[PDB]
Amino acid sequence: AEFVISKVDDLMNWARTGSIWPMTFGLACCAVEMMHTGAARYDLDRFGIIFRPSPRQSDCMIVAGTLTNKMAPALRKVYDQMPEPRWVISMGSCANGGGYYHYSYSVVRGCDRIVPVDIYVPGCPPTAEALLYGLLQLQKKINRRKDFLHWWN
Amino acid sequence: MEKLRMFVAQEPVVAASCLIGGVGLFLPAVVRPILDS
Amino acid sequence: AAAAAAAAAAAAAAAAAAAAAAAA
Amino acid sequence: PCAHPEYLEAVPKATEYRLRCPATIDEEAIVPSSDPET
Amino acid sequence: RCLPDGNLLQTKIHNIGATLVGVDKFGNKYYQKLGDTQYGRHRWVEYASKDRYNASQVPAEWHGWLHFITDHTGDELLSLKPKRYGLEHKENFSGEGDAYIYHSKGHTLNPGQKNWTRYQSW
Amino acid sequence: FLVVYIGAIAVLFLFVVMMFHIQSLRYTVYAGKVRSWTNLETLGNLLYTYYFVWFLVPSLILLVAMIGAIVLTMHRTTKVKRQDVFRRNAIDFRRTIM
Amino acid sequence: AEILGIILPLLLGVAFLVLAERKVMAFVQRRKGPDVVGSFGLLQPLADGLKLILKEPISPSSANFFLFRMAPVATFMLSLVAWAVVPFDYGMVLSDLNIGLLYLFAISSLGVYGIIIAGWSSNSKYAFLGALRSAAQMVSYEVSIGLILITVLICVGSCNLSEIVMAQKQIWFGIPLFPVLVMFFISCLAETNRAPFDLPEAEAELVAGYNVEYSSMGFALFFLGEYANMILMSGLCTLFFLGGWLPILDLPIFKKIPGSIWFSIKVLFFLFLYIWVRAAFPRYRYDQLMGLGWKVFLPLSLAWVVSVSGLLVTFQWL
Amino acid sequence: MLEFAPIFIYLVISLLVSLILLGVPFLFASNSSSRFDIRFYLVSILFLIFDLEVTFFFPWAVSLNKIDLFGFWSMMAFLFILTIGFLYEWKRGALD
Amino acid sequence: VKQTTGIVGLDVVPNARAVLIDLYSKTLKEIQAVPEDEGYRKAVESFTRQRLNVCKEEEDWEMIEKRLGCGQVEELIEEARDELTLIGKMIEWDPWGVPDDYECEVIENDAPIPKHVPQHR
Amino acid sequence: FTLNFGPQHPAAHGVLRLVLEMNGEVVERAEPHIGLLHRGTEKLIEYKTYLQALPYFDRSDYVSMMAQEHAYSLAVEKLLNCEVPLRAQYIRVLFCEITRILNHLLALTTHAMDVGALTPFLWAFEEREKLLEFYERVSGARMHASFIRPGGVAQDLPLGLCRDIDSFTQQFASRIDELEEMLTGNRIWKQRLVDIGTVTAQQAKDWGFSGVMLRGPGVCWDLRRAAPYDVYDQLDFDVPVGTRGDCYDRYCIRIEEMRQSLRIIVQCLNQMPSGMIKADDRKLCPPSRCRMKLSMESSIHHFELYTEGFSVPASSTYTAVEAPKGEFGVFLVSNGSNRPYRCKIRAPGFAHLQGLDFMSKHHMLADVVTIIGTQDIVFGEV
Amino acid sequence: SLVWLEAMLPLGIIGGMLCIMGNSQYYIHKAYHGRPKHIGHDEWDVAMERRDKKVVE
Amino acid sequence: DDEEAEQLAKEISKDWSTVFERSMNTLFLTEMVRGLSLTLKYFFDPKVTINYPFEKGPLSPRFRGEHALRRYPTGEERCIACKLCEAVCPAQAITIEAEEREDGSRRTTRYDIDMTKCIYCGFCQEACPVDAIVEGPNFEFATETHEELLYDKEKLLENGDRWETEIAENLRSESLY
Ligand code: SF4
Ligand code: SF4
Ligand code: SF4
Repeated sequence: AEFVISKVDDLMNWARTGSIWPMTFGLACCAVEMMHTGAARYDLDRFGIIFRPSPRQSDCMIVAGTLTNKMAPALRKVYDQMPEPRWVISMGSCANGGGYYHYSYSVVRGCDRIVPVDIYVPGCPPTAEALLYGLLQLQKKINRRKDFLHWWN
Repeated sequence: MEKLRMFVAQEPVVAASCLIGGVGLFLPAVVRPILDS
Repeated sequence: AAAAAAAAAAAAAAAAAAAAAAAA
Repeated sequence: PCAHPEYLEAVPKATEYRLRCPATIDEEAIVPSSDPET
Repeated sequence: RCLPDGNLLQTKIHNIGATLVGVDKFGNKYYQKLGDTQYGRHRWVEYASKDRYNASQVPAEWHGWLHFITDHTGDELLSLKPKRYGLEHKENFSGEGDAYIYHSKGHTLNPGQKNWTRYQSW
Repeated sequence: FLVVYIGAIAVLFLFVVMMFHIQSLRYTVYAGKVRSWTNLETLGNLLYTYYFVWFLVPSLILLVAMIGAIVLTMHRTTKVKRQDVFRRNAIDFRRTIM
Repeated sequence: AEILGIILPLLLGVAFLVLAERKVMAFVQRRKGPDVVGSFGLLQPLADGLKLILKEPISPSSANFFLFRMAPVATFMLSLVAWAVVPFDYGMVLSDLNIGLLYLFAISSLGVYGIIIAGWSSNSKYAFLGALRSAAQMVSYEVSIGLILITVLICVGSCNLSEIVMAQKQIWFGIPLFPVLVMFFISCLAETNRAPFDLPEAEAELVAGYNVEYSSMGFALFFLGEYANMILMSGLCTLFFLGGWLPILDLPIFKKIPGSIWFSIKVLFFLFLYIWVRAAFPRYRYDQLMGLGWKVFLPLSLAWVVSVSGLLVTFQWL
Repeated sequence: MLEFAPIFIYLVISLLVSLILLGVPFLFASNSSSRFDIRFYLVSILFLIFDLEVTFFFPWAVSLNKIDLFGFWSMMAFLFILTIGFLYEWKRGALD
Repeated sequence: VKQTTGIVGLDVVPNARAVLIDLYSKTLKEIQAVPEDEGYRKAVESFTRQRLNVCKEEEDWEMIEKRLGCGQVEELIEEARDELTLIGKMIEWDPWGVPDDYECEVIENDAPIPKHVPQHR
Repeated sequence: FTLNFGPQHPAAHGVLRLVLEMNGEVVERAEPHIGLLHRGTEKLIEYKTYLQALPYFDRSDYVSMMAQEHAYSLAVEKLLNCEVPLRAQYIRVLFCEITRILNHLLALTTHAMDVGALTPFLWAFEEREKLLEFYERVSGARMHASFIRPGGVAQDLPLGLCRDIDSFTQQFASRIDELEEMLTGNRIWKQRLVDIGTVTAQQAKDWGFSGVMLRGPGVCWDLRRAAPYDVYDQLDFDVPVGTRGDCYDRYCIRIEEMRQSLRIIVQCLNQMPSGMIKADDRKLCPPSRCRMKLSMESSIHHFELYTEGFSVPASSTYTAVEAPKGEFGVFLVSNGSNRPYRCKIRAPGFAHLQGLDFMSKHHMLADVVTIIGTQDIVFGEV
Repeated sequence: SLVWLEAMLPLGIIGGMLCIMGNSQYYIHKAYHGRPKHIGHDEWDVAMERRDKKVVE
Repeated sequence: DDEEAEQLAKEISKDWSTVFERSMNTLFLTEMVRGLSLTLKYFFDPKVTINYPFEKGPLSPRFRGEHALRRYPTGEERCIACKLCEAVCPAQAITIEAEEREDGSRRTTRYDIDMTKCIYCGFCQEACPVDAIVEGPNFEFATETHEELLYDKEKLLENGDRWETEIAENLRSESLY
């Protein structure tokens, strides 16, 4: 019946939620907090998250820090070369929304102006666990995909 | 010799190759003719 | 290329503080 | 045979550290605001 | 058990010597394994929803004890939660459909989208 | 053939392309089979003891190949010309002659 | 045929080696590695795989399909065919070649092609020069591995790998020629890239250093290739120097002495050594690296052929 | 030679295996989700020479009980000429 | 006898005293080209005379340092050579003499500074 | 031959956008591109009060947070003449020095992860996640602890923080030793660092390095010995000063400066006077919650200090402390009003990253990441 | 402490794969041919195998 | 000079049984085996890691996370609309509009903190006179969509009633400072 489709979606989502390697656009301190979320205490290699250093092979892109109006084209160019089942996480106030620099001329009012965002880690310096919970919310966003059921319409 | 020690300090691996290799070019040179008994 | 190669020889490690160890 | 001259025995894993969790007021702090003469 | 598909196995590899300190309303069993070793790993929570669990399901009565901010188990702060305005937790339904997610008062998804025009038209 | 042709020589040639583009009745005698000599053993029983000078001469040919690849393709990238630009002050006019 | 029984288990070995490396190199860094996906991350390799398989391409580009869509196939086929002659236990080699060792040398000399071609088909000057540098490194620590194998060959009678592991019944060549094992390991580290010797594999310069059209299959096949080449070049430090499938020969009552289990234990030791030595040491910069394969591991390898030939010719130990 | 047929079929079966590993990603995931660096010629020619001399090492390695102390010294003369070439390359500076 | 100046780049000079005497004589000779009634010439003359004097009296570089308390003789040579550069520069674009108007506003404030701020020692 | 050498490992050096004009593998010139992290900090501070201005400073250098709040506070006390207590000074140093440790623990092992050593990064970051248990405990936020306010310091330490900082300092000599035994002895390290980015002292002075890159070259110049700006004139500590200037001296300094900072932490712990936490001048320091609620005159100041501000008198000073990166100084022109007036932030990394052009000339392309390593280039300050 | 066993487990299930690489191509060849594989299988042994299959008629 | 510096730095280690010490510590890589040994000691030691969702990192009652508008024990939002936090806010996240309610006591018709445009510096918690706005230790409120992240006027910041049991605890323990 549909049960086979439900289980193949569960399987695809388990894959894409188990191994989700983000191109960590670590601009600024939220990259230092992201480095703590990649560090020994809160493992991100535990949840499968492997910080890729290249946009070419990466399921996610944890943009962190102040997206400057000059690093906006570079972020967009990097986001355009991720393989289609990609997601973006905004980490820190400066990356998710205007932030401390909302009214700065050189700061875009949140990466939601350049890349379409799927989970905004909240808190200007998010606790390393908070970025980790943002990623555990991206995992939920994967677990709600069911792409096969939609391919069968 | 002072320069010999300066050469076995600055370049340990070409001065301990011409000595891990002497023991191979020296054993059959003299140690084998010694083994006439 | 005649560029200056990074010669990995140097003087031996000797922790060099400032003169203000005991009495400034 | 390594950096363990009976001094690395101060190891990172503490296991008894922040024994009094912060928001537990065993002693009520005072934190003086002004000098007594003022 | 029966979950070799999660890190829930790491928690269930804990609890071997741990003592159970209380259990909140939602079922989350709050454990404590002190004395043995590894400070920072001596207070956790078993979410009682072995699938579909996530953080923030830990109510405010325990979210103190469990982050080591206090030493008051939720069975002790439950005598301090205010009865008049006290509200149960909400699990942070972020994305799980509208009317569960939160909405501002102009989002056009919020029932009763208010109009902000300060001038009252004629 | 594999090694010293398609792991060295046609590697060279690939480099020269990529860069510098051009634009029943047998009677098996069971003697001599009691100790089967692998091809390496029955080349070494000869090349290094009996015909050893035709083996020390290819030694000299490999040495000449080393000297040749050095003197040819050092390409003025070491002491061949990296000695110095070279300059002498006393002969130098230093603005006396342009 | 039974080539499935040596490629499929090797595919599983590589897939679980990505996890073994992440997990061991993580344990080193005081942190549990992949630990949520499976019971202990045991399903994490399948998750990485099934993810890479389900990732839509960035551009289809199935037109250029004969140039660089079979070059990773070539690299991987070579890394897998060098496993035939590797014997896991007495009479468990798939094809006992009486010149087995030289065949491994030839397979490496063709892996050079694999790298060069798969780098030239990537029309990226930086990536192509990176692939050429990686090939020159893999081939400069091949004269040193060659001479190291000439040492372990002088000790043995023939190139037959089953003989090289049968010639160690008395003592493993790791005990007398330990300095050589250190040079074979430090060369197998450098022949393959995964090492203190991986500037072309500096985290970023690797991905942008093998190809331009990834499509995921290329990324996985290169890493599956690097990890099989690693299982292989660790299955050589354990045939030649360690006793291929030989116990310590104490003949215990508790131990019934299986052969392939001993070969497995030793290749696990050398894989764990690959990981440990990736964790604990800085990279060599490829400009000191090439000056270590010529100026350090070639003189110290030549000396060893003359030392293990001399000391075995004087006293008739040959 | 008789044992070469297993690897002869190994090449083809590994070709098949790699072709399947190639076709697996292709099937899934449907509609909806420097002028010249001559040192690379010097390093290359030098590997060529040193692999030629390893090719000459191999028979001398496997047959050294036969050539008692004379094949050894002839190979050591060949190796001293190798070493003179390698020292001329080291001093001239091709190993950089 | 000096092994090395701790400073990198300031190479130890063996003939410290001699080049110091040379530089200070050059400085005394070159400073004559600036007008006498300029604070710069009084300063140069005075300290160059003091250092040239103490360099002529003492012999070792260590005694030059000990009496002339100005660091190390290598840094002293750096200072003297930089001073020669400045005197040969000051000859050009001569800034000497006060112009006719010369409106100079000594905005000499004296705010009390708390001293847990840096200032200097 | 131009190469657009960008961020090799993102999340470590975020917006590094060098444009290297190479010569084969030898770099002939390195042209860094700035502005990719140019938030409007030197403009946004002109628009907010002296209190609202402080949080920008922990966001100026993101790996050494409180050092910049301490450099700003000392620039709004240089004007205010706001004498802070002894306990405020000792806490302020015990956290400026914990910040020196938090920075060298990152700027050493992030550098050591760019070079290739993967494990020192994670050991040092466990250490940093121990020190952020102090930041987060004393103020609230693990990284941006807007804690060193102009008058004194935000609020007193919790009643168990010195015991924990002690239990950390006892076990921190061993962590430095491990970071040292893993990197100092290695021949793969020395080779990757010795004679790399050597800066003769005249160059480190010319290019205004003034940091751990001015004590590599051998210029004994620490603004805690030169211009003692706190209890530093009471605290004993030796400033390690290099003798060659190569990136292996700057590493050895940053790994000794991480021990002298341990000495300063242990001193600040052992001698911390039980005094008031903020300056008694309640027109520069908002009164406590208890007082402003009970006292009407304190409530008025809590209102005019969290809305109006100080209105520090008209002046212009350059207060420079020894931040871990270097001499971080904040040139603070102050119109009489409650908002600053061109709060210019001299940040090392703007002067250091200039040095990349001449530091990495004729070094191999793989060294250009080692130079960026030892400069401690954090682009928030650039 | 037995904490390293979690990191030993992937090396085990990569060692349990080389055991399979070795024993599969052994018990597969031990099936097609009633006898194990002969490693030192020189031409004397192929000649004796020929004459042996010719002796059993 | 570097030539003479090399000559002398190599004539410092030039006495037999010291050239030998340095040769056996650069051939039998000995500096590196002390690296491998330490790395092994850490491979076998307990792991400083935290299986996050089940146990979380230590915090403090001063921890600044999700902003919550407190209430007085007897209902009645504590937030009299003084606008001090709207004034003190560095990022100007809080937008407060005030209206004399029918009861007569001032209250905020609009109290919207924009969490995305918010730096979590705790200035609002300090500036508020009655402790009306405090940061709850939540810090786990990552939202799928940005509009949810803008915390509405006194309705979602009114979810601090759930967090009051922990916020009241943190305030009762921090008020001593
Ligand atoms: S939002 Fe806050 S913590 Fe994140 S990068 Fe911006 S200033 Fe730093
Ligand atoms: S912490 Fe409070 S005052 Fe500071 S920006 Fe955020 S809402 Fe505004
Ligand atoms: S939250 Fe505090 S500062 Fe803001 S309006 Fe309410 S009482 Fe005033």
